[PDB]
Amino acid sequence: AKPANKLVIVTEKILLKKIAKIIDESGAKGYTVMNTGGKGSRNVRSSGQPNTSDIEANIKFEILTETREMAEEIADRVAVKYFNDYAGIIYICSAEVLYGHTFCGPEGC
Amino acid sequence: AKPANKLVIVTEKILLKKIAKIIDESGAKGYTVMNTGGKGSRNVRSSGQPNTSDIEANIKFEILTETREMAEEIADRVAVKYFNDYAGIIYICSAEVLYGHTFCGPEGC
Amino acid sequence: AKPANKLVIVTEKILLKKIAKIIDESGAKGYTVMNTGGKGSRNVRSSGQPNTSDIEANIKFEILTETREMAEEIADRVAVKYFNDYAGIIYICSAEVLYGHTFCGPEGC
Amino acid sequence: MDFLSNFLTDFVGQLQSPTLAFLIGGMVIAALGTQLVIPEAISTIIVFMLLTKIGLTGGMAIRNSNLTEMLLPVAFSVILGILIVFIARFTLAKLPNVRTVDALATGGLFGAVSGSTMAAALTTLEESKISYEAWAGALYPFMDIPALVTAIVVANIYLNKRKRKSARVKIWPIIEESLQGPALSAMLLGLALGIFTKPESVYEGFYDPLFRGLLSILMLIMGMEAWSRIGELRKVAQWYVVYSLIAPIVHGFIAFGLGMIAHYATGFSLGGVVVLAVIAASSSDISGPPTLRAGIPSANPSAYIGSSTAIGTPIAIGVCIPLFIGLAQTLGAG
Amino acid sequence: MDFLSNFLTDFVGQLQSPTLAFLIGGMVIAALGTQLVIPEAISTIIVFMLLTKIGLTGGMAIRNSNLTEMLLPVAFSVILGILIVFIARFTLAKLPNVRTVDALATGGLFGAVSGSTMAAALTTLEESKISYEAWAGALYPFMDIPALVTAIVVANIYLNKRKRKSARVKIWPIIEESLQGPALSAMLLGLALGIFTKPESVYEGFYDPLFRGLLSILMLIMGMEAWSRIGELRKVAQWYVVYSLIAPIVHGFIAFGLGMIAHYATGFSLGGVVVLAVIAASSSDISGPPTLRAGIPSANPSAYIGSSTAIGTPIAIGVCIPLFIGLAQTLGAG
Amino acid sequence: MDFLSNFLTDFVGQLQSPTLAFLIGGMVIAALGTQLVIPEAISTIIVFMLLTKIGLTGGMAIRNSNLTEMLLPVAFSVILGILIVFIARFTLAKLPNVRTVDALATGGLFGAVSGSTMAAALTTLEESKISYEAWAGALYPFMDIPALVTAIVVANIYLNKRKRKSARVKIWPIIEESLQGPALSAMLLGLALGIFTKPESVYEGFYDPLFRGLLSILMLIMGMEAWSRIGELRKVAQWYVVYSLIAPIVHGFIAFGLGMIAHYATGFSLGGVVVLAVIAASSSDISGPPTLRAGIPSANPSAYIGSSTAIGTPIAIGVCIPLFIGLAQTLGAG
Ligand SMILES: Nc1ncnc2c1ncn2[C@@H]1O[C@H](COP(=O)(O)O)[C@@H](O)[C@H]1O
Ligand SMILES: Nc1ncnc2c1ncn2[C@@H]1O[C@H](COP(=O)(O)O)[C@@H](O)[C@H]1O
Ligand SMILES: Nc1ncnc2c1ncn2[C@@H]1O[C@H](COP(=O)(O)O)[C@@H](O)[C@H]1O
Ligand code: NA
Ligand code: NA
Ligand code: NA
Repeated sequence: AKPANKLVIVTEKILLKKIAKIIDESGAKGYTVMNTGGKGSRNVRSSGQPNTSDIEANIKFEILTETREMAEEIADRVAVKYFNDYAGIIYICSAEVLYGHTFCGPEGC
Repeated sequence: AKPANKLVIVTEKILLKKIAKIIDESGAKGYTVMNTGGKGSRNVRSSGQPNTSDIEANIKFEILTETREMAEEIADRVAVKYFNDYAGIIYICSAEVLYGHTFCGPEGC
Repeated sequence: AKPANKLVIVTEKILLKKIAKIIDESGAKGYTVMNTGGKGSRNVRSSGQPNTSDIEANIKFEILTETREMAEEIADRVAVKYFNDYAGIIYICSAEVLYGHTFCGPEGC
Repeated sequence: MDFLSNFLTDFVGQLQSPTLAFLIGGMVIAALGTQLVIPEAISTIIVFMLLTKIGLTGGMAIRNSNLTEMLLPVAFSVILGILIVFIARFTLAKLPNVRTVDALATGGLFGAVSGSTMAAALTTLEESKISYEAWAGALYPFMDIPALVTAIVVANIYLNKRKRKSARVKIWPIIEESLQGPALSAMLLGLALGIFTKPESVYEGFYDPLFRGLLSILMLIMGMEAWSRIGELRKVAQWYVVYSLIAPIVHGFIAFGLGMIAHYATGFSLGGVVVLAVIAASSSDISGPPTLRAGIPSANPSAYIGSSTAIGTPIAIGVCIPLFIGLAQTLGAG
Repeated sequence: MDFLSNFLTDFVGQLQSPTLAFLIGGMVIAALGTQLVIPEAISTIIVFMLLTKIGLTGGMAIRNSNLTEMLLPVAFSVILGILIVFIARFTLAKLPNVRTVDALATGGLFGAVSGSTMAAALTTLEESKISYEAWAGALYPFMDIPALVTAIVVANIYLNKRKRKSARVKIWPIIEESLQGPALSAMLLGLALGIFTKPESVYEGFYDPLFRGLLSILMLIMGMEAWSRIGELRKVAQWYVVYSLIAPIVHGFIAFGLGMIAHYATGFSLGGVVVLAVIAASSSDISGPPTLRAGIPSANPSAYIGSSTAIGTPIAIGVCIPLFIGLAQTLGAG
Repeated sequence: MDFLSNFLTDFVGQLQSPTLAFLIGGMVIAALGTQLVIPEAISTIIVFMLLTKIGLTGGMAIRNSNLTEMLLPVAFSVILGILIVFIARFTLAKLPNVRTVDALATGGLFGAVSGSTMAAALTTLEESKISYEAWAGALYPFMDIPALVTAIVVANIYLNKRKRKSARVKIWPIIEESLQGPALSAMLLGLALGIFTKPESVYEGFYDPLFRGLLSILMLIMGMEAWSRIGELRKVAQWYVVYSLIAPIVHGFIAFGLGMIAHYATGFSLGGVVVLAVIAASSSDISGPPTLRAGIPSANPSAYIGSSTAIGTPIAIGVCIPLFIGLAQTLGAG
């Protein structure tokens, strides 16, 4: 049970490739993204398809980082670069990674 | 990193607008809903469309509240009103909101 | 608020029925699965449908167990059986289940 | 007399036809496994654009016709839809182990009308060359809306006098929520575009050619959606299997003869009587169980969904559409 | 002179036709609620395979024709698409409470073209028996790409001299991101398959028959997508309602006469002039607002999306397609 | 002798036709970016209702025909599907840097067939006016099921004697899981509805008209799904590029002549020999993958998916469908 930090970024859908570049360049081992819907008083959501078929219009990243200082390095290069003009929220939870290869190493957790 | 509480409500799909009224009236800054599937020994799920195309038949709210007493105010007006006849589960996790405007304020977190 | 443990399994999509057998046999009260997308340096994802329409190609279980020793019993019968040949990551978070019937009991939480 | 003769040779010819062949073909494969699934995006655009065709062919033949003829069949369906839920309140609910809240919700769905069992009749009426009345497709909202609203009111007037008297329903947001739902606002759009505009270049060319084809995809879904609930009414008592197997036969006989008053009073089509029967015998299972779950939350959803999907809709199409075509083909012209 | 005569009897005949009847039919039901929704998987294969037809019918009639005739209309659209955003920079932006960054983004969307307002014109041109030029569908990428790129450059050359001088745009990844997007790579595929291959067995049989039918499903989406943003331009100032209601009329007049230089210089179709007008008078709202949100992030999305969806596209189809068909039917042959 | 003459003028006419033009048209746009995507709900109802047509046209011409003629071609495919995986076990696996577990899984997919590569042959056989046998579409089950099951058994009988002897497969749940999967239970439904019922009013009108049209949408997906795996077999050794480029040519020659025993023994169609060759020269890439990953989990999915999608299916359609039509058009009638 290697202790980790679950960074969660919940932003607009059109930032799918752009924040995934920030995650890959920061040195995180990977991410998990899913399509969500929400309500946050900045609700416009261009998104590419028409509005009435936008049952889900946000995306939710979940990045498990080994150290706290990497999770606030990812979260800072997003909120400076995109959240002054786009929607979003970022929060850190705690987690203990039990299994996995790129996060434990060959020795295990 | 303003400390918050992630309220999670996992209920049937047909309560999408009804619980979103309870969240908006309680004074929460917003929610995040997504379509999930599950198994809980109360599995019927009318849902509007036919049954065989119900790969996902639940919905999962995630409400970040500033105080614990608001998250149990949202969770109480749902379980009294709907969970005596509908399916559902509610749980609180802990989180530290890093960025966001409606949750931090103009001063930041 | 009965204290629980949120076991999260994020694996390939083709293990939907196979890990759901492991969850049902272990004595957990239920699970919550959703379709996600990701990136983890083991990215192939056969998945049954063609590749270009694989916006989401992973699945994400969330199992709330009453005790820690059940959550590591579920997580061990998956990583031994499937993660030597398939993709995946498992982690435990903490949660306090407020409401629900199969998890609280008739006396409540 | 000549009715068992022109049923048994009509039940076979129904079973050869693809509007029933894919229904029992869909139950057979779903009984054998079949990870085949028709996705939700395809099933939505097939329930739409099948009811838009029913709306457009009803709206075109309602503007060039005197709408005095409509007065008897649209009043004989409002009466009949309220009548079905009271039949279930005095016949189904009076069995030893059955709840009144469930029996009102089971009879609430059989009063209503599904577009699957309905569009299966509109093809079979013009496959056996019986000239039906074209606006009879617009008779769908009547005996769909008064049947679901007289199951929510009656279940609350039962449930009030059990805890207030023994141990209030806002009548408009029930019927302005079922009206602007899908599969009904698809047809009301199709009506208003037929009365007012002239969509004859898109009806013959898109909505009429692939109507009988998309119906067969939709009948395949309803067969698979019937086997998925066949293990659900083995959770409630055995009288629901008896009700859902006999009530399509009973509700259509007191729809046929109650609609035989028409074309004796005002000129009605006699191929519209069998359309008015198959709509009375059919039971809702897509637009129905969203309501009677927000309206009647204390009911058992395994009791009313499991009766109108598993046994209600295959019997309303298998042994009920040829039961009333042949009876209309015997009693008069076909 | 004869133009108000052949507008008012042409506006009614437009409004009876299903390419506008489902648009106002889609706004009426969406104003009344309607949990009817056309899913995203159906809306994608309808925007594809409607622009593949426009591509295939443009690519077939571009290989057997001398492509000297194309030189004036594909240059009169590059000039015109750059012209629209400068009109909004010197007319719309010079109002009391309006930002320059928003007014360049509103004029950026009107400069572009939308395949919904375009394919509605290609049916109505051959419904009123006006022989239009078949490669005019391939004029879509011009006055879509130079209009969006001259709204991002001009908004940055405004926003640079506000913080650098008062208190750099890479020109290629703007136009190689809008080019290989959906609804444009669907048509460029349709062009190259018409120039090089012979898809005449799949064009007549799949892409041509259900073109006018799928257009009606697509016009229904655009009506519902117009009512969903009608409450969004009540958040910005009242001059956007004036701009989006007059600029389809103004931008098409200086497209018609600017395209009347053709068939006086090189032989052009005169049913292609009205196609070149409806493409100039229509504003983009599906492929557009992905750009001008990654390109101009400091703009208000409620100001430019709410003007080109709610008021831009219904007026470009309601009062602008019959405005230029009749004007082309008066001035010359029809 | 006359075979290079009637290939090179047949390879061009194949490449002009939309059943190959959209395949290379789909690889060209996907090589250039293109955020165009055909969604999963559309791709499912196109693989269904293309194999339902193949099932219905096979089931109709199997009830009015003596089924003695079927005995040789349905036995020459069971033999051949087992034969392909042993060819890969003694040719592909015996290279310097290649694993036996991967080479059995690559030959396991080439053994199996692909509805996309088979639907492309059934149109091209009746585009060049060659009367093929109609039940040859019902030959999809054979040489799909014995080829995938003799790659899982043989890979386990290799992997047992590596750790048990050097350092048990339940034969039924392999073939009752591939049988009731999608794209095969779509066709077995289409067979049983053709043998038993009479769906001739829905076949000619829905399943036959938009067959060649939906095939072109499906060939566009397979081109984009070929470029998405072209960077995946640059992760495994270079002998997979040699295998996947030659084995469609080799496996069809020992399918043609092995099927030339038919119409010398029992009366076979000779346009069914070329159907039996393409069904033998094609790979899985959609149904094959799900299996041989639950059955052979220790294999490299980049080695067998990257060979049957990227190089297997474009060569089986580009240089293999005209290779065997012309060889059947030379050797006999066409
Ligand atoms: N307090 C909150 N709890 C959960 N999700 C939120 C909260 N505030 C904002 N969000 C989500 O953050 C995204 C952007 O919201 P905003 O930027 O506040 O408009 C949307 O997906 C919201 O649902
Ligand atoms: N122990 C649990 N862990 C995770 N999800 C659960 C659990 N129990 C119930 N659920 C979810 O709660 C919803 C309702 O279940 P129930 O009300 O118990 O039938 C379904 O989406 C279940 O998947
Ligand atoms: N550090 C991480 N954070 C979040 N998700 C991850 C992480 N590592 C792997 N995953 C997810 O785990 C699944 C399998 O990745 P892998 O097995 O590492 O290829 C994919 O869905 C990834 O997105
Ligand atoms: Na009824
Ligand atoms: Na324009
Ligand atoms: Na093969």
